[PDB]
Amino acid sequence: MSKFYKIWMIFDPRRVFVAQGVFLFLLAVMIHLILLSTPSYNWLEISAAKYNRVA
Amino acid sequence: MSKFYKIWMIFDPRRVFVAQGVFLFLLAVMIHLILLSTPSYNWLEISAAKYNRVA
Amino acid sequence: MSKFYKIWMIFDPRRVFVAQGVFLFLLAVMIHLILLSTPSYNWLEISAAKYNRVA
Amino acid sequence: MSKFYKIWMIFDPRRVFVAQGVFLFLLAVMIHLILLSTPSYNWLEISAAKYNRVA
Amino acid sequence: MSKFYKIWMIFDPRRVFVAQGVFLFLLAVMIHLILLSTPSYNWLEISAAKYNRVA
Amino acid sequence: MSKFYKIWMIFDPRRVFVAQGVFLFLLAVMIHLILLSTPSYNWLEISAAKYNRVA
Amino acid sequence: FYKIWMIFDPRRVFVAQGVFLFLLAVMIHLILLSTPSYNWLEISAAKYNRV
Amino acid sequence: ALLSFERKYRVPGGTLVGGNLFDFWVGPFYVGFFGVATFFFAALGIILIAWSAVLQGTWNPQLISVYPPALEYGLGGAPLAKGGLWQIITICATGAFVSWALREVEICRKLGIGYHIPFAFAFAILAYLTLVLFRPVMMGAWGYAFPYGIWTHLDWVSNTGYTYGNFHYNPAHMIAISFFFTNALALALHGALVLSAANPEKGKEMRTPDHEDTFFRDLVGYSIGTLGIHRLGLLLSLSAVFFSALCMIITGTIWFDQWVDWWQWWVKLPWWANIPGGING
Amino acid sequence: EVSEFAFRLMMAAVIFVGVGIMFAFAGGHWFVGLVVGGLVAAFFAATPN
Amino acid sequence: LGYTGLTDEQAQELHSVYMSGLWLFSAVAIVAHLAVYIWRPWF
Amino acid sequence: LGYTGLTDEQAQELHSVYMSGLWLFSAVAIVAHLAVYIWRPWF
Amino acid sequence: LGYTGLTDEQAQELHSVYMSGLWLFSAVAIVAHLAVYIWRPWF
Amino acid sequence: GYTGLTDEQAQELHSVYMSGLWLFSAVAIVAHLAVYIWRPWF
Amino acid sequence: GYTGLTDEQAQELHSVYMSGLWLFSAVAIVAHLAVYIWRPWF
Amino acid sequence: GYTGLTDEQAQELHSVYMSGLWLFSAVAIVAHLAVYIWRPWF
Amino acid sequence: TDEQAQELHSVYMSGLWLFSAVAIVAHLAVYIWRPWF
Amino acid sequence: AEYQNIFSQVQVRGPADLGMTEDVNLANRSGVGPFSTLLGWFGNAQLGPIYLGSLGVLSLFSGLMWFFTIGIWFWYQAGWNPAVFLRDLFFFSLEPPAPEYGLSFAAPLKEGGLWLIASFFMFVAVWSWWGRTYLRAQALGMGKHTAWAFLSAIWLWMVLGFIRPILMGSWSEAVPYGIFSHLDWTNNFSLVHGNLFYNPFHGLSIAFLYGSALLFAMHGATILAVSRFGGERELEQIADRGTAAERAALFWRWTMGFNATMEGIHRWAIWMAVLVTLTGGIGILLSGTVVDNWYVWGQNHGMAPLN
Ligand code: BCL
Ligand code: BCL
Ligand SMILES: CC[C@H]1c2cc3[nH]c4c(c3C)C(=O)[C@H](C(=O)OC)c4c3nc(cc4[nH]c(cc(n2)[C@@H]1C)c(C(C)=O)c4C)[C@@H](C)[C@@H]3CCC(=O)OC/C=C(\C)CCC[C@H](C)CCC[C@H](C)CCCC(C)C
Ligand SMILES: CC[C@H]1c2cc3[nH]c4c(c3C)C(=O)[C@H](C(=O)OC)c4c3nc(cc4[nH]c(cc(n2)[C@@H]1C)c(C(C)=O)c4C)[C@@H](C)[C@@H]3CCC(=O)OC/C=C(\C)CCC[C@H](C)CCC[C@H](C)CCCC(C)C
Ligand SMILES: COC1=C(OC)C(=O)C(C/C=C(\C)CC/C=C(\C)CC/C=C(\C)CC/C=C(\C)CC/C=C(\C)CC/C=C(\C)CC/C=C(\C)CC/C=C(\C)CC/C=C(\C)CCC=C(C)C)=C(C)C1=O
Ligand SMILES: CCCCCCCCCCCCCCCC(=O)OC[C@H](CO[C@H]1O[C@H](CS(=O)(=O)O)[C@@H](O)[C@H](O)[C@H]1O)OC(=O)CCCCCCCCCCCCCCC
Ligand SMILES: COC(C)(C)CCC/C(C)=C/C=C/C(C)=C/C=C/C(C)=C/C=C/C=C(C)/C=C/C=C(\C)CC/C=C(\C)CCC=C(C)C
Ligand SMILES: COC(C)(C)CCC/C(C)=C/C=C/C(C)=C/C=C/C(C)=C/C=C/C=C(C)/C=C/C=C(\C)CC/C=C(\C)CCC=C(C)C
Ligand SMILES: COC(C)(C)CCC/C(C)=C/C=C/C(C)=C/C=C/C(C)=C/C=C/C=C(C)/C=C/C=C(\C)CC/C=C(\C)CCC=C(C)C
Ligand SMILES: COC(C)(C)CCC/C(C)=C/C=C/C(C)=C/C=C/C(C)=C/C=C/C=C(C)/C=C/C=C(\C)CC/C=C(\C)CCC=C(C)C
Ligand SMILES: COC(C)(C)CCC/C(C)=C/C=C/C(C)=C/C=C/C(C)=C/C=C/C=C(C)/C=C/C=C(\C)CC/C=C(\C)CCC=C(C)C
Ligand SMILES: COC(C)(C)CCC/C(C)=C/C=C/C(C)=C/C=C/C(C)=C/C=C\C=C(C)\C=C\C=C(/C)CC/C=C(\C)CCC=C(C)C
Ligand SMILES: [Fe+3]
Repeated sequence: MSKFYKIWMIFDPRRVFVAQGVFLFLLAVMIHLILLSTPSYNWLEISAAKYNRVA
Repeated sequence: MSKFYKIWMIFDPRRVFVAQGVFLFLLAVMIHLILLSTPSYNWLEISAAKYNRVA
Repeated sequence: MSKFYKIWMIFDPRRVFVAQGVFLFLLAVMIHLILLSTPSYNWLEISAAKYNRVA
Repeated sequence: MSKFYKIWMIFDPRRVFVAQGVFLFLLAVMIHLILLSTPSYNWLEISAAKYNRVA
Repeated sequence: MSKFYKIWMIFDPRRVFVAQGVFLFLLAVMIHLILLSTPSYNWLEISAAKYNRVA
Repeated sequence: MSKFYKIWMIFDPRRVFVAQGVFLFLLAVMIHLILLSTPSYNWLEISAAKYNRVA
Repeated sequence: FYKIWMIFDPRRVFVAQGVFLFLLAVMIHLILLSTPSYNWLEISAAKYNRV
Repeated sequence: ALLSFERKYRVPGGTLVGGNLFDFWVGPFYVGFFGVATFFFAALGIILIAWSAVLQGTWNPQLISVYPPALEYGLGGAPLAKGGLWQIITICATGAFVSWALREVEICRKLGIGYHIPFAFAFAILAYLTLVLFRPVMMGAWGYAFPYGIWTHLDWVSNTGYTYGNFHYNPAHMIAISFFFTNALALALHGALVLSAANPEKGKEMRTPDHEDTFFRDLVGYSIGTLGIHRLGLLLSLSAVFFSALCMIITGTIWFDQWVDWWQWWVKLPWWANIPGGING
Repeated sequence: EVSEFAFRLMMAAVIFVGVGIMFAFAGGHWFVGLVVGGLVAAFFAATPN
Repeated sequence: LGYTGLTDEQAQELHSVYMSGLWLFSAVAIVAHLAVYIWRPWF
Repeated sequence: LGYTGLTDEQAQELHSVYMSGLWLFSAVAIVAHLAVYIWRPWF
Repeated sequence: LGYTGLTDEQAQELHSVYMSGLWLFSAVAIVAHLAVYIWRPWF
Repeated sequence: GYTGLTDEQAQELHSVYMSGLWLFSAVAIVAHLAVYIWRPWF
Repeated sequence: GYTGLTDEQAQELHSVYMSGLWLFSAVAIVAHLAVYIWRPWF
Repeated sequence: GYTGLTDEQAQELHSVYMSGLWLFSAVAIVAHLAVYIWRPWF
Repeated sequence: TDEQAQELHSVYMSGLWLFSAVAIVAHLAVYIWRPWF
Repeated sequence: AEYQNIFSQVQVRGPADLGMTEDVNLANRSGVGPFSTLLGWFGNAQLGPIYLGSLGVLSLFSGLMWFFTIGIWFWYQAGWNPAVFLRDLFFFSLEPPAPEYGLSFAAPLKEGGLWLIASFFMFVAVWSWWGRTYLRAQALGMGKHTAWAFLSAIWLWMVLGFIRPILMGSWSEAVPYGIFSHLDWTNNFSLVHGNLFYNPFHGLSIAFLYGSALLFAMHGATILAVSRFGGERELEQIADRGTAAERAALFWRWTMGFNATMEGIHRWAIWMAVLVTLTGGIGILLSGTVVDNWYVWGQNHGMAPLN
């Protein structure tokens, strides 16, 4: 738990930083798209009903 | 946190600023197009109904 | 804000003026095309109705 | 604004005059195309009704 | 048990940690997708029923 | 049976250990997929009935 | 027949044997599973009235 | 008559059959054993086409058409006027094309060059034999072959294609098209790049292959190189013809329905077949 | 004489068929065979001695 | 000082001519827009 | 002094004219938006 | 230093201009979100 | 080590990285709380 | 030694790898317990 | 031999591998028993 | 080598025998479990 | 069996190669990319560097916006569902305006407005790539053959998406952006115009398309066959004819009775490929504007039998 820092002696931070950056974005977008496609969790279609904007 | 600026020792800021600019613009364009596709949030249609600009 | 001028110490001025010119052109055409594609804001079809021209 | 001329030490007039000459021509043709495609503004077709040369 | 660490004298940890990262992520993705495919475990579809959120 | 250690003189341990790792994963996953393919051992659908989760 | 380990490199010979013998054994199990009469998983479902 | 450098290469030998019996030239053309064979089959096949025009009763070369036997004849012989001429001309075409490849092998031997050219030509022969021989024999009738006629063989392409709906949906046909289009792209680029170096701006020196590498790296960030481009142009051409032959040998032998219906296997994969929305939901 | 790469390709084409039948049976669809048999065999093919 | 190798005075000469060409072009452009508006308003 | 070879003064010279151009372009755009809003509000 | 060639002094100043851009951009984004929310709440 | 970094550099580097991760994790934890309050998934 | 790792380097590096494995696998067990409390599969 | 391993290295590496095989197979045996208690397949 | 091929052939044969023994058990066991002749 | 020179036996890697300078504005050229050992078996291993500059940025940004505009329409047609997006990926389609809208820009965004927006970004991307292909040659003092060759492909593409829709009077004549939908368009085009096989310029275009596979097979096989004499170094064979060029010439002269040169075979190559899309573009431009039924036109011009 203390020695974890030695991982940066193994991997070039440039590569790791870009790789985790792309990973987090593509994961986050995937989840939001799963939610927008889920009718019980699409916040845009929820608030449309809650405020009777459907008319 | 105070050492975050040492990122510019790792990445050429010309490449980061170019990459960040196109990331932000594509993200913003996608969100606006999502809302225009969303009937309850298409501001161009909302005003059209508010002012009877069709029929 | 007083040191935003240091952008020109890191980016070549021609590349910036070209990249920003290119951007503003494509954006401006896109919005005019979005409005022509919007029945309530197409100024040519609006005036055609307003003056009983063929529309 | 009084130093808008300073651009010519940055950009070559041969490049700029050609690039702008191509741009303005295509913009002009694009607009005449848009209007000729619009029945309310096709000046040849308007004249056909105004002088009853049609039929 | 005492000698399993000699695996690092055989496999270079860079290649191991990349291969392990891919392996573990894709395995987690398999299991969550199997559960989302499973009516008794699709947590979003379960929550929808439990809170009456559909129709 | 004592001389089975001789295998490591002939086959490179890296190129064997990779082959074993891939092999064991494939065999395990194949069996789990076969078990899920039979209702007799699909532990998700056994559980669904047992706990009355779809009714 | 011990000449054969001189005739062909035993690395190639074991790569052949190990994979082929596994794929033969697999093939035998997978055909038996396609039978009604010897599929053990689906016979056991009958004995213990599981399905 | 000779090219000014040609004489030093006109040595004896390299013939596969016939030794020196046919090891001579006729103008520019090398003869050899297979040159005799080639000319015989070529002349016979051409002359039987002209005779088929007499039987058909047209002299317009665009209407001349030699049809294969009807399906009632199976793989047996037909009357000459009613499919039997097509069968002999198919023998002559095969004899001519194969003899021509073998004559190229002899010319390769006499010049000491690699055999890449006759090997590449053998792919075209196999695509021909797929359409006139292997697939008709699989389907059981010479009438599934195409007719020898400038426009009537396009009717065969049309009628064969529309038997399976839109033929664009044959997945091997899609791959063949991708190689055909990519080959034509690469031939345009390769011709242009070599010419742009040998023919620079007026007054400039000839450019080097370093400029050729530089132009494409500047343009697209990669350059396959002088040797890579000729490997690519060969393999793109041969891949196009391999996947063309493959797309037809499966058509009407293992696939019978509308090719568009094949693509439903992806749509109906069970993890997403039922998910609402999209085009297929 | 069969090269190491040749022997690799010769043997990879076996694994392709074998792993393919294994996973087409296990995954219940021939596409699972084709994907897994493709990945495993191509990995084997790419790594000759 | 600069990329093109124009002098600061050559820049001013060329700019003074360029701007005059722009003003002559846009002057005609206004007259055309006003004429079309008088002929057939688009608003 | 930076990557570009421009000095700290050249970078201030060019920035002063860039902002002169930005503020003019955005001022005209602001006027264009206000005219269109008065003509035909989108809110 | 590091991998680029920027120093500690150079990087620590550049970062302050970058963050001045971040907060300014973010502040306008907050105003935009709040204005849209007051106009049309999405929760 | 095959990044060439001294140990001192790797310790320095890790302190910044983890402080970023703690900040990112904190925002995520609040975001899940707000969404769970708004609309529980359990 | 194919990787060039000395015995002390391998005995060090393994200790940190194991520390991460135990941490990760522990968190996984907590997750399994919670989801079992939510919805037992066995 | 093709790998250049000493008799020491070949016997050492084998003894570690065999402890891997035994440990893996021992847990597998237990995993089978755990399921056999629940649902015998004969 | 010729002597190394003697050694390997013995080892491979001893394993090849050891595998055979397990199948000679397993067919008997499955014949007991559900005879197929 | 012998070596055929189709894959390399040994790879050597030197330093990175930065390439010629000439009048290239070297500030606009990137660093060199990584080497690929996989590509090195077939061609060069080095990736990069690449030249950007002004027409580069214009082309890459407009091309990104074209691609992004189609992608978002596909994500919308998928209903934002990442599974449906991958199921129906080849079935999504951004269709042009409906016929009633003619050439007017008044079509709604869902009924063809996004197709015009997408098509505008494609127009700028392709034409700015053409000027980039001209100027990269100019900076190296090379001939403009590559830019004039690319203009022949642009001609067909312009006919398909721009010129013929204008001459037919509606954007509904243009090609939809989609994998199967441009195939459905291609099939439907031939049916509406009465079998495109009987278009003589479609016949010509196919002759040059087959000829391009014929000729590149011949040329690629020829150069590999003489590569044992350094025949792949074609510019030095043009400047200083070696035995490679003579053996290549005598193979074809003895085979078919005539031959090319090392410079002149690349003129056959460029024209064989250029004529594909030149004659193609004419054949499409005539379809519907001049001939609405090519089979009946074929009957009147002695290439199909009369009824
Ligand atoms: C009704 C049918 C019966 C039954 C009837 C039989 C019968 C009858 C027999 C078996 C046999 C076996 N069955 Mg069965 N079987 C049943 C159900 C199962 C189930 C299950 C999920 O239900 C499983 C997992 C098994 C598994 C097994 C294996 C233990 C064994 C075959 C091994 C083999 O050929 O390996 C492959 C063989 C090889 C030589 C290759 C080894 C591996 C290769 C080399 C891959 C790489 C390894 C890696 C690199 C390590 C290298 C080592 C080096 C020395 C370093 N059975 C049911 C209950 N089973 C057979 C047996 O006992 O064989 C001995 C047999 O005859
Ligand atoms: C049922 C279908 C119809 C049919 C309908 C059509 C139609 C319709 C057309 C053709 C056309 C063609 N047909 Mg036909 N065709 C049929 C039967 C055939 C058969 C056959 C064996 O039966 C063959 C071999 C052909 C062959 C051909 C080609 C000769 C020709 C296309 C040339 C070309 O290069 O296009 C491919 C090249 C292009 C489209 C040019 C592209 C250039 C642009 C600039 C590229 C931009 C790239 C973009 C920005 C993406 C960039 C990505 C990068 C990664 C950055 N057809 C039948 C009868 N055919 C075309 C033609 O010319 O007809 C005369 C045409 O329009
Ligand atoms: C495999 C990749 C491509 C390829 C390669 C290729 N072709 C080749 C070569 C190579 C490498 C040669 O070396 C060889 C050659 O010498 O080229 C000049 C050849 C060649 N490719 C030819 C043509 C050709 N290649 C084609 C295609 C292709 N060739 C492929 C796309 C096509 C078509 C339609 O796609 C044609 C028409 C010739 C120029 C030549 C072979 C010449 C030959 O065989 O000569 C001996 C025969 C004669 C002179 C006449 C024979 C007459 C017949 C006996 C009677 C006619 C029968 C025929 C069936 C009638 C058809 C009527 C049509 C209207 C249907
Ligand atoms: C003469 C006829 C043949 C022909 C010729 C031909 N084509 C040509 C040329 C020639 C001579 C060129 O010089 C030119 C070329 O450059 O070739 C390498 C080209 C070309 N032919 C092409 C394609 C092509 N040619 C074809 C056909 C043909 N080309 C004919 C067979 C076909 C088909 C269907 O048959 C296709 C698809 C291209 C490879 C190229 C033209 C490239 C072009 O115009 O591109 C415009 C688009 C872009 C520049 C970018 C698109 C988007 C990318 C994803 C980039 C994104 C970058 C961005 C910064 C990313 C940011 C991401 C953020 C999230 C971070
Ligand atoms: C790098 O650079 C390279 C070059 O170069 C340096 C090149 O060039 C080329 C080649 C490429 C080009 C030049 C580009 C142009 C070519 C194409 C685009 C491809 C298409 C080509 C064609 C359409 C031409 C095809 C020509 C054919 C098919 C041949 C036509 C001629 C005949 C039918 C006759 C052939 C002659 C034969 C077989 C032998 C004849 C003689 C006998 C049989 C012996 C009998 C005769 C006698 C004994 C005595 C004489 C009697 C006579 C004459 C009559 C009586 C004979 C009887 C038998 C009765 C390439 C690729 C290249 O990579
Ligand atoms: C010392 C030597 C002793 C030799 C002893 C005698 C051996 C004779 C047997 C030879 C065995 C192999 C024959 C081929 C296979 C077979 O059984 O076929 C029998 C079928 C008959 O099928 C018939 O029956 C078919 C069904 S079936 O196959 O019977 O099930 C049916 O589909 C078809 O319509 C019908 O016609 O006929 C053929 O397949 C046709 C052979 C064609 C050969 C000449 C081709 C000429 C036409 C133009 C093409 C030219 C190509 C030129 C290439 C260079
Ligand atoms: C779609 O999902 C399903 C429905 C299928 C469910 C399953 C999905 C699934 C399997 C999800 C898995 C998610 C995982 C594995 C997430 C992991 C996330 C990680 C690894 C996040 C890490 C974030 C780290 C951050 C934000 C770090 C930032 C660091 C910063 C800002 C500082 C960087 C350091 C420096 C600048 C160094 C300076 C010092 C020197 C010496 C130069
Ligand atoms: C689908 O989505 C929608 C389209 C609906 C919404 C998208 C929303 C979105 C993401 C918008 C983004 C907007 C942004 C980021 C806009 C930024 C604008 C800026 C920074 C504009 C700056 C403009 C500056 C100008 C025009 C001028 C500079 C002038 C200078 C430097 C002086 C020198 C120039 C000359 C002397 C001119 C010479 C003459 C010519 C012709 C070049
Ligand atoms: C509808 O929603 C979806 C379905 C699409 C889901 C979307 C959910 C999702 C995953 C969203 C993700 C959003 C993310 C990750 C956004 C991140 C935004 C960031 C990182 C923004 C950063 C902005 C920074 C700015 C504006 C900085 C500007 C800096 C400037 C102007 C100055 C630059 C510095 C200098 C000039 C240096 C000068 C000094 C020297 C010494 C040279
Ligand atoms: C439906 O059922 C299924 C089909 C899904 C059944 C699937 C059945 C199946 C085959 C499952 C297989 C599961 C397996 C094999 C799982 C294995 C998991 C493992 C081994 C996980 C290991 C994780 C290790 C971790 C998280 C280690 C982290 C290490 C860290 C953080 C330390 C890094 C730093 C250093 C080593 C320091 C470097 C030192 C120096 C000296 C430079
Ligand atoms: C009906 O269903 C089916 C079709 C599946 C029926 C069954 C089909 C069938 C034929 C199944 C066959 C199964 C077989 C062949 C299973 C074999 C399993 C094996 C080979 C298991 C072996 C496991 C070995 C392990 C886990 C070894 C681990 C070794 C370790 C951890 C240490 C490695 C050594 C070192 C690190 C030391 C290095 C030393 C030095 C000096 C550097
Ligand atoms: C992963 O998700 C992301 C969103 C990140 C990316 C998704 C990327 C994706 C799925 C992209 C899909 C792209 C596809 C399938 C593209 C297909 C393109 C095809 C097959 C095109 C075929 C033919 C196109 C032609 C012939 C187009 C010609 C266009 C011309 C000539 C331009 C003419 C210009 C106009 C009509 C516009 C006139 C307008 C004005 C203002 C004058
Ligand atoms: Fe060449």
